[PDB]
Amino acid sequence: AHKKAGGSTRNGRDSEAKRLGVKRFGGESVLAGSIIVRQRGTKFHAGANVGCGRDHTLFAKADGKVKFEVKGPKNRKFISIEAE
Amino acid sequence: AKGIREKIKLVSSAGTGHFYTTTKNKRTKPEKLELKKFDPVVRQHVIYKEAK
Amino acid sequence: KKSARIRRATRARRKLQELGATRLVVHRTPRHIYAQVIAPNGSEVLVAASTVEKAIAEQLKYTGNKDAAAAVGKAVAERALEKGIKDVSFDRSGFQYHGRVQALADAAREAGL
Amino acid sequence: KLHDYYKDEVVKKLMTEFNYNSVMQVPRVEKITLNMGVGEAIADKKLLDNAAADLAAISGQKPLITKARKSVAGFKIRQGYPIGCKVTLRGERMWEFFERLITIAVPRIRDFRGLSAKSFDGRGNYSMGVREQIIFPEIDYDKVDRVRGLDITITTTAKSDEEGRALLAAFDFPFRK
RNA sequence: AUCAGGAGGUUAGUGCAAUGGCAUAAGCCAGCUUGACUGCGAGCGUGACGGCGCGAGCAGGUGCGAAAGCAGGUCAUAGUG
RNA sequence: GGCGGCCGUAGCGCGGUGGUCCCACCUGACCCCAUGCCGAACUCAGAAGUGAAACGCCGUAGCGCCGAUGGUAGUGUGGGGUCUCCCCAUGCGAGAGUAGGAACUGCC
Repeated sequence: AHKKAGGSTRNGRDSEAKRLGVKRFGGESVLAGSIIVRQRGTKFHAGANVGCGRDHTLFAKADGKVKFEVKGPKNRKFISIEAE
Repeated sequence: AKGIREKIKLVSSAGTGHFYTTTKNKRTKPEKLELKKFDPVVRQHVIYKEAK
Repeated sequence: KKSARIRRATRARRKLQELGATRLVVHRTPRHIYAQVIAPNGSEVLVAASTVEKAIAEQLKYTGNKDAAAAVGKAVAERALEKGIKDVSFDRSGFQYHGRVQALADAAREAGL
Repeated sequence: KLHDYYKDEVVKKLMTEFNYNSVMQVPRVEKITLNMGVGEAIADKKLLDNAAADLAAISGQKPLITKARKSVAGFKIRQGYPIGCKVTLRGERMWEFFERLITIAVPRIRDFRGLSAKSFDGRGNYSMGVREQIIFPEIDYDKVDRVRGLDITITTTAKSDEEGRALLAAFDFPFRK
């Protein structure tokens, strides 16, 4: 029923995440990168996470959220190639 | 499997449509009251009735 | 990210910011009704008109009714079209339906917005 | 009428000679809860009728029957039993029933005292004590069977015993020492 | 037991193991309602390999909404040949 | 008080002082409109009474958070000895401690 044995986190296997979409090349508005699911907001390049900063770039495409609270889950403001 | 349990598998019946639809129904009332409007591969908005 | 104080009060709208346009705020006081065409990045007011200013034209009755709310909408919008704005979204933070805010919006469209 | 002067006139006067503070906090609006005298015990299936059939003449609307939260405890309580029956609401009504209640009909009972004991001690909710036979200017003399005697409460947010009851003796008398 | 006040980011609760998320809430109460739609593609699983799954479109059209929009079942990762 | 500009060191506690211009509290619910039980919510109307919640100013830095002047442990990377272990070269440098900041700026 409950949970016992004063223990912390619960484990299993190896993570199933990747680094798809380095971004500096074309990219249709879709989930750039993969780690955890369910998240929206970013509609372009919005790599911004606590640290030395983050980035992405060039690619004119309406929308394009991130994975979730990970590699810059925050939603910055627009960005395209330079001249789409 | 089959017997005396909640879930029960029964197919719909749009009427003239080619049937097909999977929807179970536990014993907790209501009983005789399939579901409602469905759109089988055929004419738009056709009758329903998962009961059989 | 966490929900900002403004998001907790849902008075703001991030979905209208993803487009990159302007708003049409409708403030209401038990005495006067205000309307503005503010643009993102702070409180940038392009055009605005108060029901009290409607008296400058020739308003006689009270300024806290529905017919006055529609009069202000036509004024704020008329000045907006003179500014150079065409489209705008309705932003009525906290209010009911069919109220004075709807009369303000219906008035804005009547002008050309 | 004689209910407006209180809260604009006789609220500043009673906050100048023995207060020296702001204008609020003493005394607002907010509803006033009117409870009922335990209906349980008395009799069986009834009395709930001669109830809401008397508490619908002194004021408006009818009482609502509500049960408790289905959760058994260390007491004889079954699931699905009507206990309580409370309904309190306001707006501007709870103002007149502080006029036609303590002015006429009293003095005019049959054996009223005059001296009351220190009801409350360290709060605000005063208290009371009335008998079953009452003479009201809004009740018939010969047609009502079974006399009903209900209490009278008042909710206040005071801080000290004094600086209070100095507003009660401003209309609702008597009160000797 | 219940009612009134105060303190109280939250240690509560959120179906299920654990972490993570959340309070003018994704939690509670109430009302209403019910997208678990059809068709077809692009992408994701170092290094090729199916079923299955998921994220993101388009075409038409169901439900709810003022609308954007939200569903391809139950917040995500076990409940299958 | 109105009207702008810059536009996250402005979290969270605490002190003094001023305005009957402005503004909420407040007051009143005739009516539009509205509460499953309650004009409280919701919506309308008037201004008797304050500034007590706001606001304008201005004084403490507690605690959070963001920068700066001083320094040893800690730690890469490559050769030395030595029973283990320790040392040298080279790129940097815990926490404790001394200070900084409680808005800024134009016009009526």
